[PDB]
Amino acid sequence: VKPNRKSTGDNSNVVTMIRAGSYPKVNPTPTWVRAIPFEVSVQSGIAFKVPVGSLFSANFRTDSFTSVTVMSVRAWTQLTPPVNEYSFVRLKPLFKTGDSTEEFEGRASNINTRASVGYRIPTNLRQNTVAADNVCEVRSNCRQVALVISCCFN
Amino acid sequence: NRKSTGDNSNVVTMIRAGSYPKVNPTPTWVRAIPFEVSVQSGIAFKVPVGSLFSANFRTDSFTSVTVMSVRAWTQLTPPVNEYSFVRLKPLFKTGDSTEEFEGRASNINTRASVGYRIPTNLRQNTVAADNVCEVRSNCRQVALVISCCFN
Amino acid sequence: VKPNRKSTGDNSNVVTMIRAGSYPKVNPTPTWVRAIPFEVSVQSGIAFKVPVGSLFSANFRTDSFTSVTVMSVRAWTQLTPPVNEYSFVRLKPLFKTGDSTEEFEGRASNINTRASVGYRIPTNLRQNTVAADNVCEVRSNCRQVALVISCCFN
Amino acid sequence: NRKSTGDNSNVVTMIRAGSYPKVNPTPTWVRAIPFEVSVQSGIAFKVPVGSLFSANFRTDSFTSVTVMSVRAWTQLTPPVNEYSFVRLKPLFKTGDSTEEFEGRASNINTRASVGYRIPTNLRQNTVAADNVCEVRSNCRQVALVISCCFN
Amino acid sequence: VKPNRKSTGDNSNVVTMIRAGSYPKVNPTPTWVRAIPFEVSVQSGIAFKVPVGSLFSANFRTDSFTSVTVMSVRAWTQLTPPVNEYSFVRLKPLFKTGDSTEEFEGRASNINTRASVGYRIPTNLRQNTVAADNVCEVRSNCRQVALVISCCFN
Amino acid sequence: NRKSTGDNSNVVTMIRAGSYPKVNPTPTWVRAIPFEVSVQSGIAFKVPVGSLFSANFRTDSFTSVTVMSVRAWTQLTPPVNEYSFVRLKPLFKTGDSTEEFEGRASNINTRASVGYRIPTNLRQNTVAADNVCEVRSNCRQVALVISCCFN
Amino acid sequence: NRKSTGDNSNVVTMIRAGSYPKVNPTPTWVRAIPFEVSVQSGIAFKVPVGSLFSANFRTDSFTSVTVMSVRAWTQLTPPVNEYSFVRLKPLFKTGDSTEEFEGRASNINTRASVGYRIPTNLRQNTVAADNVCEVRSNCRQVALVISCCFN
Amino acid sequence: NRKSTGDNSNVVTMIRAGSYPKVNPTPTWVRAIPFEVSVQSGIAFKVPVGSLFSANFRTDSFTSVTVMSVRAWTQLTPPVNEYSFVRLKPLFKTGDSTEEFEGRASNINTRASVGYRIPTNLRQNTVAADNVCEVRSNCRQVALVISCCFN
Amino acid sequence: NRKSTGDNSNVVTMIRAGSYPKVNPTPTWVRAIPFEVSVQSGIAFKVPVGSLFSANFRTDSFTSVTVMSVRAWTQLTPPVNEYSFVRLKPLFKTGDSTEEFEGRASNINTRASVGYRIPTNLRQNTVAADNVCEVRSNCRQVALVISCCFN
Ligand SMILES: [Br-]
Ligand SMILES: [Br-]
Ligand SMILES: [Br-]
Ligand SMILES: [Br-]
Ligand SMILES: [Br-]
Ligand SMILES: [Br-]
Ligand SMILES: [Br-]
Ligand SMILES: [Br-]
Ligand SMILES: [Br-]
Ligand SMILES: [Br-]
Ligand SMILES: [Br-]
Ligand SMILES: [Br-]
Ligand SMILES: [Br-]
Ligand SMILES: [Br-]
Ligand SMILES: [Br-]
Ligand SMILES: [Br-]
Ligand SMILES: [Br-]
Ligand SMILES: [Br-]
Ligand SMILES: [Br-]
Ligand SMILES: [Br-]
Ligand SMILES: [Br-]
Ligand SMILES: [Br-]
Ligand SMILES: [Br-]
Ligand SMILES: [Br-]
Ligand SMILES: [Br-]
Ligand SMILES: [Br-]
Ligand SMILES: [Br-]
Ligand SMILES: [Br-]
Ligand SMILES: [Br-]
Ligand SMILES: [Br-]
Ligand SMILES: [Br-]
Ligand SMILES: [Br-]
Ligand SMILES: [Br-]
Ligand SMILES: [Br-]
Ligand SMILES: [Br-]
Ligand SMILES: [Br-]
Ligand SMILES: [Br-]
Ligand SMILES: [Br-]
Ligand SMILES: [Br-]
Ligand SMILES: [Br-]
Ligand SMILES: [Br-]
Ligand SMILES: [Br-]
Ligand SMILES: [Br-]
Ligand SMILES: [Br-]
Ligand SMILES: [Br-]
Ligand SMILES: [Br-]
Ligand SMILES: [Br-]
Ligand SMILES: [Br-]
Ligand SMILES: [Br-]
Ligand SMILES: [Br-]
Ligand SMILES: [Br-]
Ligand SMILES: [Br-]
Ligand SMILES: [Br-]
Ligand SMILES: [Br-]
Ligand SMILES: [Br-]
Ligand SMILES: [Br-]
Ligand SMILES: [Br-]
Ligand SMILES: [Br-]
Ligand SMILES: [Br-]
Ligand SMILES: [Br-]
Ligand SMILES: [Br-]
Ligand SMILES: [Br-]
Ligand SMILES: [Br-]
Ligand SMILES: [Br-]
Ligand SMILES: [Br-]
Ligand SMILES: [Br-]
Ligand SMILES: [Br-]
Ligand SMILES: [Br-]
Ligand SMILES: [Br-]
Ligand SMILES: [Br-]
Ligand SMILES: [Br-]
Ligand SMILES: [Br-]
Ligand SMILES: [Br-]
Ligand SMILES: [Br-]
Ligand SMILES: [Br-]
Ligand SMILES: [Br-]
Ligand SMILES: [Br-]
Ligand SMILES: [Br-]
Ligand SMILES: [Br-]
Ligand SMILES: [Br-]
Ligand SMILES: [Br-]
Ligand SMILES: [Br-]
Ligand SMILES: [Br-]
Ligand SMILES: [Br-]
Ligand SMILES: [Br-]
Ligand SMILES: [Br-]
Ligand SMILES: [Br-]
Ligand SMILES: [Br-]
Ligand SMILES: [Br-]
Ligand SMILES: [Br-]
Ligand SMILES: [Br-]
Ligand SMILES: [Br-]
Ligand SMILES: [Br-]
Ligand SMILES: [Br-]
Ligand SMILES: [Br-]
Ligand SMILES: [Br-]
Ligand SMILES: [Br-]
Ligand SMILES: [Br-]
Ligand SMILES: [Br-]
Ligand SMILES: [Br-]
Ligand SMILES: [Br-]
Ligand SMILES: [Br-]
Ligand SMILES: [Br-]
Ligand SMILES: [Ca+2]
Ligand SMILES: [Ca+2]
Ligand SMILES: [Ca+2]
Ligand SMILES: [Mg+2]
Ligand SMILES: [Mg+2]
Ligand SMILES: [Mg+2]
Ligand SMILES: [Mg+2]
Ligand SMILES: [Mg+2]
Ligand SMILES: [Mg+2]
Ligand SMILES: [Mg+2]
Ligand SMILES: [Mg+2]
Ligand SMILES: [Mg+2]
Repeated sequence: VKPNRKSTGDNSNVVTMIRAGSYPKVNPTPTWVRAIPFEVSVQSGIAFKVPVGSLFSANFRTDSFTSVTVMSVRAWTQLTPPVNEYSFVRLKPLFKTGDSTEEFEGRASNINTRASVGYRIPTNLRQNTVAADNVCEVRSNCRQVALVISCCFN
Repeated sequence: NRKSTGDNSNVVTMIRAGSYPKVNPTPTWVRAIPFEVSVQSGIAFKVPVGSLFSANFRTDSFTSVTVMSVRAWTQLTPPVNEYSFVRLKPLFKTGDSTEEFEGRASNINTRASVGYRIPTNLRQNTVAADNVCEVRSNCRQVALVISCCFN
Repeated sequence: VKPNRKSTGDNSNVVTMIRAGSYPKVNPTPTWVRAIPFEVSVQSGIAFKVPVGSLFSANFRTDSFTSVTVMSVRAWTQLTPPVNEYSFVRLKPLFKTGDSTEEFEGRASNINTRASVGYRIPTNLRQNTVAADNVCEVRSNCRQVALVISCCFN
Repeated sequence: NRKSTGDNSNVVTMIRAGSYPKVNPTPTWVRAIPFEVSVQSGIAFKVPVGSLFSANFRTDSFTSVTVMSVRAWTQLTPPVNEYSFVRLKPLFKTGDSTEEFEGRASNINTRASVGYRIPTNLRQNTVAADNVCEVRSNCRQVALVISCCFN
Repeated sequence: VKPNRKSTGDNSNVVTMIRAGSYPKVNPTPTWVRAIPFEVSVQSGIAFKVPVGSLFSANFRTDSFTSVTVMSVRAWTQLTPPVNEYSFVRLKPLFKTGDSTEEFEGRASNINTRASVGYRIPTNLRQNTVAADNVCEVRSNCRQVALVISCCFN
Repeated sequence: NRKSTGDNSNVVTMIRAGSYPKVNPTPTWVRAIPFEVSVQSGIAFKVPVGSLFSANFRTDSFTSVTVMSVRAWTQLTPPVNEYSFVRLKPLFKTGDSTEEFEGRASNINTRASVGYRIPTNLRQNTVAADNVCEVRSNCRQVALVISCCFN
Repeated sequence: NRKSTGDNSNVVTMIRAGSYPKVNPTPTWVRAIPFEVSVQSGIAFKVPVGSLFSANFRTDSFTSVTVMSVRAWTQLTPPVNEYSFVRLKPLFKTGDSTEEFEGRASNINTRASVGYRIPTNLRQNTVAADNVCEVRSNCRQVALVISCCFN
Repeated sequence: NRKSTGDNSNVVTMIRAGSYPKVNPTPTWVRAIPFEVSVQSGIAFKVPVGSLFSANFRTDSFTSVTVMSVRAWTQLTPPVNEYSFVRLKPLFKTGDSTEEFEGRASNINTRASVGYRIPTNLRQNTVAADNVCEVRSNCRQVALVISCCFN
Repeated sequence: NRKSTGDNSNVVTMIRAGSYPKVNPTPTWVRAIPFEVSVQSGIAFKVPVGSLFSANFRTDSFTSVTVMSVRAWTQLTPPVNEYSFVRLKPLFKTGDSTEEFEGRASNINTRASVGYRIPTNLRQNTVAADNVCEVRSNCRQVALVISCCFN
């Protein structure tokens, strides 16, 4: 059928016609895979529950989502540790179907450096969580902790 | 930087994370936005870029977007005894176009469809006040699907 | 051991003996993978929640099941659209662990034709749902919508 | 007609469905039904096809079934000093059979087992009023497993 | 760098130095994959609900876990059947998201032998369960039933 | 003995189990236990095996453990103007060792690290009353990671 | 080209027969005949060949038979404390044998079995009046399976 | 070496031009010109070539044109009960043709289309006064697409 | 054939020794000896070889030693504002050297390190009274590691 006509082709500098056909399947409000960096405050000796509602905010463009499937969690000490000590952080995953008892701990080897640790959620436990829910318990000698949660907004 | 999929893992597994990586809380996003614009008979309508920024598309947190290509479809029936048709005239801040990319329907009961691509060199940002393209048609509304890149 | 005896062999027209052994593991009430076509009524501008209890009925032979793992959902406009308009349908999946916000929309390109759309549930979200639960919200300019839900009865 | 498995998808994904397919709300079903029938000493019992239709097997919504093959096992101990045994005589509407497929136990503490296949040419439907096969045995009950096709 | 020094090498009979580096990521309370054999009592004609709390006990070393992801379930008749009968056992899986209706039955071919049966949980249904929850309903002519549950403690 | 993974199964599936297998309700367990021990200046401390048995490590149900290898790290800052250091002296019931596996830090702001392996021939059990190794250091505490096998 | 059978017909076709063939309304027939015989403790029982001519076996229309092999199993439990056993002494019209082919059960609850082949050169017909073999055993009944040629 | 364009520049470079070339401010141009023409029922309409010279097409600066091919579609619905149809009779200054290249729609709601190629040896210029072809049809309007060479 | 060791023994075996060999109760020994030496600011310290003969190193039974290489690290923090540094001037009984092999830390919190090899032809014994090298540095203490041959 005289193969192709159109205008120019590939390496071009002008508008070119698109020979559309049938109206396609669309979606104005799709899903989105994201890594949300945010900080949380932590006292000494007390485990802070990281709420899922912190992922939902306009500071991440996600204030339009009402549910999230968490995949992995990573956390860095945000501040310096007490005098003479090396930073440290722990993570206990929490699941609406059953809270786990792990304390995935990572320590720093230099006092001036951040302590880092993180955990992966298996596929059979990636389920939606709402703002009211909590993702995990954080502990640390440091007063603030920076997280980077890899999750799927839908 | 040690993550896997397809694995047989049915429990949590520790990730040996190290240095705080480079992050971004407001990343960009390539989208194919759908929305409809009403039109009149024989009168052109300037589609304002400001319809791509809205909470109905999760984009009310953006102010500037790089349009890439437009595709238009008629949304309502055409006048009596007429076949549907729609025309697209690109519009750019640096100098409007005089093209009228027209597509007609070969069955009155069908939508008319057309689109145009914006070459790489003309892919600059546009804000809400700017325009995208003129849309003529004999059909009282028109449905668009604009592939773009929010930033 | 004189290989095989029996009667005839393969291309046969008479009863043939079966040299059974130990009573096997059985199951009088097994699982079943199905695609259940049913219609639902839809008003204009109002999202109708498709109840899971509609899959459970004797019209599908499934009135003997009390739970179902939904996999995918597909929907067609069952009636004609308003005057001058083209049919359209939307689907917002619902999950007991967290309702999603997608509006998977599919439109027709001919007024006389059905509009079609559908979505797939990932593996990590295939979990049982009971009659009381709902699968998704349907919207459309058409008054009835025909669905075909692929699911696993157990 | 675009569905996958094993995928790394952890969110819903749109399916580009088109024409309303061919459907069936009451499809067929191949089954291996288990049930037990009591028996007497030296007296044959005509297993009625109507035991395969019941809500205990999810089949009370069927009326006709294509039997394919029968397999029998004794369900209770045999008389004292005896070894278990069971006989199967096929029964068809078009003309009963005189076979007596017999299987015996070589250990008194074991079940006797036997079965028969129905060739393709004799695989017609049967309703509740019809019979399947005569079952003789010295054991007070008998357990069956009938591979069939409900329709 | 003069490749390796150390002491002896591989086939050795004395302590050897380990040239450690940075403090690693640790975990004092990890997960554990286990197969927990325990018995349950069963009446005649009555289905007994196997509680998840039976997996949590110091007799399995697991009295330190508060959640469990069940994978598969296997069960053997623990005692002899009534007079003149052959042992038998059934299993109906139970899920907090929706109880199933299967009756996976396995029978013995010798009266003096155990009847055995079991079922596998798909990946999409491996979710945590707490002590309060139940795994499945057991039936049998025998008064006791021995199970061996393959599960993942976390 | 018929179990699979990676399968497309989304419903329960029957397992054809047979004979009651060999079981064990209290199996063994290889572990890498972490804990910290305080230390003084110039004085050695005998790490008691009894710190590996505790509910904080899920091991309070064990009484005997086969140590395999020790690795030590300083847990607090060193004295002023000093670099961190730690020494490990293996201890065995059959005859203590006189080695002093020492590791120092090349940056005052860094931990000192060292470890030792126990050869196969010296891998016997140890109970709570036994000792593991002497730990010297200029740092007020020390953090250990003992690979072992509980039984 | 199809699913089942496929091209076959599926309706009748004509056969172009020729000359009238050779026929036989009363052919031979090779069988495995099952039947039991009572046995006294410490007495040998002469099995009659006329037990092979019976309508139970569809063979009441035969008067002769060519015996190939004799297999025997114990049919009832043995005396207390005793394991089952059975012996077979072959008998021929041309000269009786003296072998006592015996077999014993290793489990009191199991059948004792044995059998013997008759060689080609001893395979002649035997009428109802004849005897095939002598049976000795501690169980009262003994089941037999005889592969033979009815003619 | 990069992502988009890569090595290019990205800023201007100098061209080392030479002698002043041959130029043409007013070149030729090959086009596909779209336009409609009203048609009466049962009357043939002579299409004027001067419909190809218009600013709507950027061609008001041309006075001649070399026509290659003529394609026609029906633009309005047909009378009731009737299927659309259109006929094209070519016209040439050297001798008018007599072919009525016709086309019919198979669906009343669809356009009837047809067209004809003009061979090389009949491809001469045609001024506005000339005619290209006669159009007959049952629909009142008929849209045309003409591939031609403006010069 | 097994898991660990496997075939070995696992119990003692006999050795079929022969003539009485050549023995040496007091062999040589190659070592890396660690020890520190105090250093004054702006003064060179003569390291005595008699620091290599000590029971801390199991070498109190030696009287001579053949030095191969000398490596040095700073043991205490440098003055304020200053980066660590250390210099090594070799010394030999046949003629002292004049090289000041120096090394500097690039980070104030890090050790300054340097070392020098002694070539074969200068590797003779050295008694306790002798000196191995002169040390200069801004830190007060300086740790040494010397690869040498005790004999
Ligand atoms: Br271009
Ligand atoms: Br398109
Ligand atoms: Br599409
Ligand atoms: Br989508
Ligand atoms: Br991100
Ligand atoms: Br990241
Ligand atoms: Br605090
Ligand atoms: Br703490
Ligand atoms: Br702080
Ligand atoms: Br919580
Ligand atoms: Br603290
Ligand atoms: Br790696
Ligand atoms: Br696992
Ligand atoms: Br990382
Ligand atoms: Br990075
Ligand atoms: Br990344
Ligand atoms: Br980014
Ligand atoms: Br994107
Ligand atoms: Br999109
Ligand atoms: Br609107
Ligand atoms: Br118009
Ligand atoms: Br607007
Ligand atoms: Br610009
Ligand atoms: Br046959
Ligand atoms: Br079988
Ligand atoms: Br089986
Ligand atoms: Br099953
Ligand atoms: Br279906
Ligand atoms: Br389907
Ligand atoms: Br309505
Ligand atoms: Br609406
Ligand atoms: Br309607
Ligand atoms: Br809901
Ligand atoms: Br509406
Ligand atoms: Br495809
Ligand atoms: Br995903
Ligand atoms: Br489809
Ligand atoms: Br289809
Ligand atoms: Br299908
Ligand atoms: Br079907
Ligand atoms: Br089936
Ligand atoms: Br079945
Ligand atoms: Br019954
Ligand atoms: Br009987
Ligand atoms: Br009955
Ligand atoms: Br029939
Ligand atoms: Br060694
Ligand atoms: Br290490
Ligand atoms: Br690590
Ligand atoms: Br771990
Ligand atoms: Br285990
Ligand atoms: Br096991
Ligand atoms: Br009871
Ligand atoms: Br029961
Ligand atoms: Br009992
Ligand atoms: Br999964
Ligand atoms: Br329950
Ligand atoms: Br019972
Ligand atoms: Br296998
Ligand atoms: Br499945
Ligand atoms: Br098993
Ligand atoms: Br085993
Ligand atoms: Br195992
Ligand atoms: Br074990
Ligand atoms: Br282990
Ligand atoms: Br561990
Ligand atoms: Br402590
Ligand atoms: Br010290
Ligand atoms: Br202690
Ligand atoms: Br020992
Ligand atoms: Br023929
Ligand atoms: Br013939
Ligand atoms: Br014959
Ligand atoms: Br034959
Ligand atoms: Br036979
Ligand atoms: Br007797
Ligand atoms: Br006797
Ligand atoms: Br006797
Ligand atoms: Br007789
Ligand atoms: Br004789
Ligand atoms: Br012969
Ligand atoms: Br150039
Ligand atoms: Br030039
Ligand atoms: Br030119
Ligand atoms: Br051109
Ligand atoms: Br053109
Ligand atoms: Br007219
Ligand atoms: Br007309
Ligand atoms: Br006409
Ligand atoms: Br004109
Ligand atoms: Br003319
Ligand atoms: Br020409
Ligand atoms: Br030797
Ligand atoms: Br020797
Ligand atoms: Br020597
Ligand atoms: Br040596
Ligand atoms: Br050494
Ligand atoms: Br000084
Ligand atoms: Br100084
Ligand atoms: Br100096
Ligand atoms: Br000295
Ligand atoms: Br000298
Ligand atoms: Br030399
Ligand atoms: Ca938003
Ligand atoms: Ca039913
Ligand atoms: Ca414990
Ligand atoms: Mg570090
Ligand atoms: Mg339209
Ligand atoms: Mg369409
Ligand atoms: Mg029986
Ligand atoms: Mg058995
Ligand atoms: Mg330290
Ligand atoms: Mg017997
Ligand atoms: Mg027309
Ligand atoms: Mg220094």
